[PDB]
Amino acid sequence: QDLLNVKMALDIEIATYRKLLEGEESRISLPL
Amino acid sequence: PNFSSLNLRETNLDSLPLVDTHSKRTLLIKTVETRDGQVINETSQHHDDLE
Repeated sequence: QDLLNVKMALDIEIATYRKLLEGEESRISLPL
Repeated sequence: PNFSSLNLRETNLDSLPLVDTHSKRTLLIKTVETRDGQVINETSQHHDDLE
């Protein structure tokens, strides 16, 4: 359970790495 | 890509009214009023009509 608190923090960091990848490729993909 | 906002303009197709063909009809009514054969007036009415 105490290891799973750290694993769920890495799973929130993966759910955040998704939003960072989503944000950075959106800076690369661009207007008129 | 909502382009055609540029559209490298449209400084335009320019069917503008900058015409004189549209002709500059120089109706020169040279009214030579003579008395006895001597010119007394030349009323040269230039109607300078742009059609």
